[PDB]
Amino acid sequence: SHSVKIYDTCIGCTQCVRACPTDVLEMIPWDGCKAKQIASAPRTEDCVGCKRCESACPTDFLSVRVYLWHETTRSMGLAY
Amino acid sequence: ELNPSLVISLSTGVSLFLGRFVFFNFQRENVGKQVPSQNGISHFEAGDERAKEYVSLLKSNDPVGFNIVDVLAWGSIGHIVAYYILATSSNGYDPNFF
Amino acid sequence: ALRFPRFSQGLAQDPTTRRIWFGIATAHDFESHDDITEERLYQNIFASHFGQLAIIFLWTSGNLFHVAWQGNFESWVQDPLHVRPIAHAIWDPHFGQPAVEAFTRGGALGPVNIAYSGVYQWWYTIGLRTNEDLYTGALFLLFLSAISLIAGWLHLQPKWKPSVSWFKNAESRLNHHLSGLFGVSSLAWTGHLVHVAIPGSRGEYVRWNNFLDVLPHPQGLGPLFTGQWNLYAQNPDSSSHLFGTSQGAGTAILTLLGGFHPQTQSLWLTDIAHHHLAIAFIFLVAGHMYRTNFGIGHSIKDLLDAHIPPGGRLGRGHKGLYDTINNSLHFQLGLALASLGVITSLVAQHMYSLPAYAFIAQDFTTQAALYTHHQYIAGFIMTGAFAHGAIFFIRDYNPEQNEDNVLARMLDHKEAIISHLSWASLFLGFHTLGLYVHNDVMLAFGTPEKQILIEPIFAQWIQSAHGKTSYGFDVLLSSTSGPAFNAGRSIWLPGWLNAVNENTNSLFLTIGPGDFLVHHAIALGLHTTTLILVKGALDARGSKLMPDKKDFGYSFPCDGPGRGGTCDISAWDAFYLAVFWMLNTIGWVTFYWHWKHITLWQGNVSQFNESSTYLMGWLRDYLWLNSSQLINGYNPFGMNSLSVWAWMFLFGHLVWATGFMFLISWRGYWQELIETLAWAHERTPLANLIRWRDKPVALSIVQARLVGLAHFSVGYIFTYAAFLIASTSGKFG
Amino acid sequence: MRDLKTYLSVAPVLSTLWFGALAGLLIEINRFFPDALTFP
Amino acid sequence: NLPSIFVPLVGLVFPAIAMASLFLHVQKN
Amino acid sequence: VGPPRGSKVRILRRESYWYKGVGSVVTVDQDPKTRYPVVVRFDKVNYANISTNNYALDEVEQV
Amino acid sequence: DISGLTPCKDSKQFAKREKQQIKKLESSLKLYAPESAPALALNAQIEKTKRRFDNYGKYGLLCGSDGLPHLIVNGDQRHWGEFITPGILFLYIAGWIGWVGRSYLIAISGEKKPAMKEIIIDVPLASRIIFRGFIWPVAAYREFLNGDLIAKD
Amino acid sequence: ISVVIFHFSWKMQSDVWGSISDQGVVTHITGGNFAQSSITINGWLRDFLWAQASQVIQSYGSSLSAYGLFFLGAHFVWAFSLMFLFSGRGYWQELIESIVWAHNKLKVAPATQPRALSIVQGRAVGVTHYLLGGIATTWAFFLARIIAVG
Amino acid sequence: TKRGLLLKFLLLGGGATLAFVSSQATGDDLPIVKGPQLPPQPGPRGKI
Ligand code: CLA
Ligand code: CLA
Ligand code: CLA
Ligand code: CLA
Ligand code: CLA
Ligand SMILES: CC1=C(/C=C/C(C)=C/C=C/C(C)=C/C=C/C=C(C)/C=C/C=C(C)/C=C/C2=C(C)CCCC2(C)C)C(C)(C)CCC1
Ligand SMILES: CC1=C(/C=C/C(C)=C/C=C/C(C)=C/C=C/C=C(C)/C=C/C=C(C)/C=C/C2=C(C)CCCC2(C)C)C(C)(C)CCC1
Ligand SMILES: CCCCCCCCCCCCO[C@@H]1O[C@H](CO)[C@@H](O[C@H]2O[C@H](CO)[C@@H](O)[C@H](O)[C@H]2O)[C@H](O)[C@H]1O
Repeated sequence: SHSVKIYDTCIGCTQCVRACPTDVLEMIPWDGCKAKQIASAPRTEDCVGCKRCESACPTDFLSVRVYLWHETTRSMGLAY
Repeated sequence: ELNPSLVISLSTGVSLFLGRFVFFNFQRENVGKQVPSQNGISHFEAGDERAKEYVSLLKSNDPVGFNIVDVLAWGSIGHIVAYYILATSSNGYDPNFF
Repeated sequence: ALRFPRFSQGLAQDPTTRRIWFGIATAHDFESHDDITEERLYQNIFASHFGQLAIIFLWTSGNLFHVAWQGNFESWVQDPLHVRPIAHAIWDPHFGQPAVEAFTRGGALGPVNIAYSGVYQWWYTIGLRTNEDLYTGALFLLFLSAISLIAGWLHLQPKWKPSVSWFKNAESRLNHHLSGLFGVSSLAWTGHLVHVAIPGSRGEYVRWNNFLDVLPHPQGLGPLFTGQWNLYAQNPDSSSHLFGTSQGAGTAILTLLGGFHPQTQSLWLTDIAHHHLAIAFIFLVAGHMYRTNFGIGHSIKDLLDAHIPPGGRLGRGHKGLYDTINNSLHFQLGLALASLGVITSLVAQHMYSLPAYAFIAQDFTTQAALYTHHQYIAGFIMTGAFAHGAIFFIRDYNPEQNEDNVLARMLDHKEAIISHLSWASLFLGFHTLGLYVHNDVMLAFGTPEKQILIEPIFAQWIQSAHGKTSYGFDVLLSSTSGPAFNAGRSIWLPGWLNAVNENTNSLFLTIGPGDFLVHHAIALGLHTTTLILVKGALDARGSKLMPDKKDFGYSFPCDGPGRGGTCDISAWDAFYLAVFWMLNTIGWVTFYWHWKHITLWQGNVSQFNESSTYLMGWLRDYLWLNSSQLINGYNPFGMNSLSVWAWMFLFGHLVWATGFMFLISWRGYWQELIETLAWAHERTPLANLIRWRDKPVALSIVQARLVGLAHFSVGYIFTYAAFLIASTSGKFG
Repeated sequence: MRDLKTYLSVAPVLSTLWFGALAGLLIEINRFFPDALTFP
Repeated sequence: NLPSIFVPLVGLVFPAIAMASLFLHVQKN
Repeated sequence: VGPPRGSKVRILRRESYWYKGVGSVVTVDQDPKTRYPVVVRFDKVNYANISTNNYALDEVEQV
Repeated sequence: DISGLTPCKDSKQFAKREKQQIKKLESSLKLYAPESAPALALNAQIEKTKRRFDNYGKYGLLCGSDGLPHLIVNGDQRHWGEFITPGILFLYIAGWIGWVGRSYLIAISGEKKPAMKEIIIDVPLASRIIFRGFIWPVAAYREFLNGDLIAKD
Repeated sequence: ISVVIFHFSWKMQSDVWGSISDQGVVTHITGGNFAQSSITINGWLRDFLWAQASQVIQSYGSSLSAYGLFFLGAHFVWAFSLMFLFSGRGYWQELIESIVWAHNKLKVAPATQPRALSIVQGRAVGVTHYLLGGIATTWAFFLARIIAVG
Repeated sequence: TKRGLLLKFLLLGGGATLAFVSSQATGDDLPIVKGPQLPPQPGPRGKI
């Protein structure tokens, strides 16, 4: 299972969550940004590692980071 | 034609005299500042039991502390110089500069 | 971990074929294994070194045994200029009768291979004469291999494991290696040369059963302990001496003659013995520098800490470097690899110009093979030195403990370094290629007198400083009344000058405009390869495109398609790119060496002098001209003994082409295709009864780069090895 | 008129005009001073 | 004498035994 | 709180694309619970074609 | 002479090359009428070759044992026309180009969208800048002393 | 297409094209060597690539000298394409980062920020140069051979 | 039908049979066993 982490440079525009192809990320309440919401990754066991969230990250540097880790049948996108 | 025994004895004597009366203070004050260490502690303190210094070997009753290791080092230098003299005098090398 | 690999639990749970491929590829990366400790790391490395030594001894024992069993050493030592050395026999059931006839060479009774490693000359020079000598050498080497394995097993046991603190005692290891491994070994070798090899060259047969009864010198250790060492140099071998016999044989054991032996065209054995004695003395003296147990010596930490310039231009100087070097195995490996790669090229450059083995110099194929072999090994080692230096920056570098020392300032001005290397490489490439194309265009238009031919005057002046008189410079050793020539007038200058001014050996070959361009091509290749490797090492921890690169490791595929694209961004990818440039550079230097020597051995250097100034000359007069015999190894009219090299030529071409597949096509195309094959197997009758246990997947992104690079390198090596050996063996120069 | 002058100031058009002038100059120099290996 | 026996052993039999053993090892668990 | 709006500021964040560069302060958030209140606009676009970023109060130097 | 080379006015290989080139050119002359245009064109090539070889003789070039001119670069005062003077002229032209480029890049830096003057060039501004490279060494030196050449970051 | 045109060239030069004398005897360009030599890869390497390239490599100093120059140029472009095909833009953007520093040090950094070529664009450049070099190599080799010997 | 016995028997017996057959091959079956029948060719420059 890959590792997905969120840092507090988040501005909470929810761009990563709607770019997830496997529903790994979601938005949770917060108080550290004007949007009062931060991203979370409670379902990294469904992560495939396509890094689509980082392509949607507006912050510099990235506020969502994907580290490729141990490979499972779910993480390799196998249907057979 | 050079006597090997005389040359070797004189060179060893001169080297020992220099090491005991001339260059002793510099050598001691320099070894005082150079002790091998790893990660801020000596090799023995790190756990290397084979790196312990031989306290019973370096001690001596010389008034300034001249020991057997100093004798070996300066005698080796004297022997090297003596054999250089003997090997450089026997040959008939002439650098023809003039 | 329940399955394979047992050292990586994460790989063990992989349900695909990737679990196998990666398990093989990470076996020796002990630092990344499960539950690894520093003590276990050091002990495992110590054990692995013994196994490597055992393999090295077994390989040499096998070579000696096969030479003694199936070779023609005894017939070769009686006609070294007319007997082809035999490596081993051939037993292939696939051979046809013409293949059996064509491969019966030397004086053998069946198919054999002709040795091009130069072991025959090396063993003949050092005193070995009979097959029994090789037989008893092989047994001793097998015994050594067994003892190395036994020691490797012993130091892995609980009561013989060495501690980490013992592995980190740099001073004692340096003292013992400088004085014992280098100094004492050289003294033993010159002892062997004095006792066995030198008598052997004068017809005296000295072995274990009689070496206590024969005096190496008539005076017998008298002059050594008296001081008149000159008595060991008074009567050297005459110029009419024949090697291996007593005709014109002297009694000297340590001389300073210089030059080559007139018959064998190699260095004098007495000069070699004197050289090794001097080197043994130097190393024995140097081995008494560091403090171990007796209160005298130096501390490397204090030496590095005290070398801080007071001006502050080097920052904190070398302070703290002892701990970074001592606690990082990658730093040590990089330093060792850089030094070893430098001296491998040094060996290659010195062995062809100053042959040390009897009757090697007029064995052209062996010389070419040895030079190419050692230069390619050096090229690979030098890339490894930078790869591990890059790994050190990621895994072992501690920025806080290296504050403002000479190692942090490199990361401070990495941009200035990389830009200047880029400028140098760009300048060299632009101007070398422009001059080559200009000369090509002049030759195409029928006006060879419009070429830009620059004389390599600096190197010609250096040659004249060594005593070469073909340019009329009259400088230093080329002069008669100077002090430099007067100093060595009666020691080594006569023989050295006679060898240098002899225009049929490889000692300071005459150079012209053709050498100037190829040397700058070599310089461009060197600069570009170092540019790639240094940029990879200095950007390993991060850059503007990937500020957190150190968080992903030395080898990762990418950072994805975002931020414009991040292909080949890891430090491993810089090494992968630089291997191609190393191969190209070494190919250039080997092409230069081979073409310059093959024309000199043929008696017409003017073919190289006029045709090396433009690239079509290289294509036509070197590659096309010298491939006529090789490609005719087998033809519709028959075959000859060159058929192996003809087959290997095309084999290397095929492997080189296969590597392009992995280097060009990438993973997704293959994964989407493998899915269809999985469906097809799952829907085929009488094949549904068979099921795979590991899910078939395409090769990984990093795995494919490694596989393609391996195929590229294997084809590159095999094609040129076949071409070089076949071209130098069809005509023998 | 203004727009056409703006278009003629675009990078490719200016580049081809400049390199054409340079090529013509070099060609004429080589036609009148051919085969120059040195600078007298 | 020896080559006619040794070449089939090293070229065919030993690789087959090693491949079988290694395959059974990697397919374990 | 924070640099005045419209001022010129040097960026001290190491991982930022405009590290050691100069940008212009647009707005500064006054909520004390906001971790990175200083909004900065730059002349050059980063690798993601973005010209604006938020920085903390200690990553910005008034110049 | 230098490095064992002989001057091309003395070397016989140079003259032999000149003779063989003319002979090669004269063999194709046999296939045309003596008054035809191809015959007039090959004659012009023959005169061009004769002039080339005579010039190479007069300029005082050194030729190797192959009959081809060889360049001397070390700095000999009688061979400055092969590397030193052409190199100085190249370094004057290249510095001119670089300085005109730098001045144009500086002149458009302070605008609203300065990337539009990099794809659509302000030709009058370039005309203003271009002729400042004639004195580029003086200005390049003078911004070195004051400190307007290097950005101190 | 390269294999098809090589087949056509060798077959026509070996079994169809040739000369005929006023006796009734036919002599082909390569003398019917296709049947016994085109069945091995070594045959293609030796009797077709090595044998028939002897024209384009000895065309210097003649009217066909432009084909050897194009031969070398096509080889160069084909080799040049492998830089684009074997690498990726992440290395090149990082390398450009250092050159941009050198330009900024001398105040010559352009406003149009230099970017490495896109992932798709690098593939296009590599394949275009590969195809151009490969096709031009055969163009020059075929034309030189068939003009000199045809 | 004993898979443990069958694997060992097949591998070992097949290896022994292969070695035995290779050791019993004659010169008619294998050219490598027949050996050379022609005088050897000389080297490029007189080497044997
Ligand atoms: C005098 C005592 C002594 C001696 C002889 C050695 C010898 C050795 N130690 Mg060692 N060691 C010592 C004391 C000593 N050690 C002490 C006191 C410590 C503790 C502080 C250690 C700690 C230690 C460690 C931790 C390791 C070693 C290792 C090794 C081996 C290095 C590999 C090798 O064979 O290189 C051979 C090197 C040479 C022959 C010299 C270099 C030759 C140059 C490069 C080439 C030039 C020669 C010539 C031109 C080429 C020949 C041409 C022709 C003959 C082919 C070597 C056998 C390593 C090893 O492999 O262990 C298994 C290792 O990992 N040692
Ligand atoms: C003294 C020399 C030395 C030592 C001790 C090491 C030790 C190490 N290196 Mg290293 N290296 C060296 C030299 C050395 N290297 C050199 C010279 C190079 C440049 C070529 C490299 C390049 C290099 C890279 C790029 C990497 C290492 C890595 C490593 C570590 C793990 C190695 C591993 O997993 O092996 C696994 C090795 C293999 C499975 C070998 C693959 C097979 C190769 C391609 C040979 C194929 C030959 C082919 C089949 C021939 C076909 C013949 C034909 C007729 C069929 C380990 C600490 C890795 C690491 O962990 O770094 C952090 C890593 O990424 N090294
Ligand atoms: C023959 C193939 C080839 C060639 C010519 C090059 C050339 C170059 N590589 Mg390279 N490379 C190659 C294959 C090749 N590579 C391969 C296969 C790999 C493995 C993937 C690499 C990997 C690699 C790396 C990793 C690096 C290079 C670098 C370089 C540059 C080094 C500087 C130099 O030599 O300046 C001389 C420049 C040239 C010779 C380029 C040709 C210029 C032409 C001839 C002039 C223009 C002609 C004409 C006016 C154009 C008209 C055409 C069109 C407009 C109609 C240079 C551009 C380094 C770099 O970028 O340094 C700056 C670098 O870091 N290369
Ligand atoms: C070192 C490796 C090696 C060795 C020693 C051989 C040896 C042989 N190969 Mg071979 N081969 C190899 C590698 C090897 N191959 C590889 C890698 C390939 C792939 C490219 C091939 C492809 C190949 C082909 C395509 C053919 C051969 C054939 C042959 C045989 C030719 C002799 C003959 O004419 O008698 C012919 C003798 C027979 C046909 C009778 C053989 C009866 C045997 C001895 C019975 C014993 C089998 C034994 C029970 C099974 C043991 C298996 C083991 C796992 C335990 C000979 C036995 C030819 C052949 O006929 O062999 C079948 C043949 O057509 N080989
Ligand atoms: C204003 C123009 C200009 C100036 C002053 C410089 C200056 C410099 N460049 Mg550079 N460069 C330029 C344009 C320029 N470049 C362009 C357009 C490119 C893209 C092709 C590059 C690509 C480039 C690379 C890849 C490298 C440099 C490097 C360098 C430095 C070393 C010199 C060198 O290698 O030159 C070589 C210069 C070139 C190869 C490109 C020259 C292109 C033409 C001649 C410039 C034309 C400018 C413009 C069109 C004219 C303005 C017209 C205006 C009046 C309207 C130096 C600071 C090197 C470096 O950083 O090391 C310190 C280095 O590695 N440059
Ligand atoms: C007690 C006393 C005393 C005395 C002392 C003494 C007398 C001492 C001595 C000492 C000594 C007496 C020492 C010695 C030493 C020596 C040595 C240490 C040596 C060494 C050697 C060597 C090292 C060698 C080397 C070599 C070789 C081996 C070979 C040849 C060459 C050479 C030389 C290199 C007195 C009176 C003062 C006072 C008090 C009491
Ligand atoms: C990356 C990295 C690394 C690596 C690096 C490298 C790899 C380097 C290389 C380097 C090199 C590779 C160097 C080289 C050098 C060389 C030299 C330094 C030489 C010298 C020489 C000399 C000095 C000589 C002189 C002389 C004499 C003595 C005699 C003759 C004459 C003359 C004068 C010439 C490390 C690991 C560290 C770590 C960090 C990172
Ligand atoms: C620290 C260890 C001890 C260091 C000091 C060791 C002794 C130093 C040299 C003392 C004098 C040695 O002097 C030298 O001795 C050797 C050894 O027998 C003699 O050697 C003599 O006997 C030996 C065998 O014993 C013969 O091989 C030799 O042919 C013969 O000459 C020399 O003839 C003599 O010149």
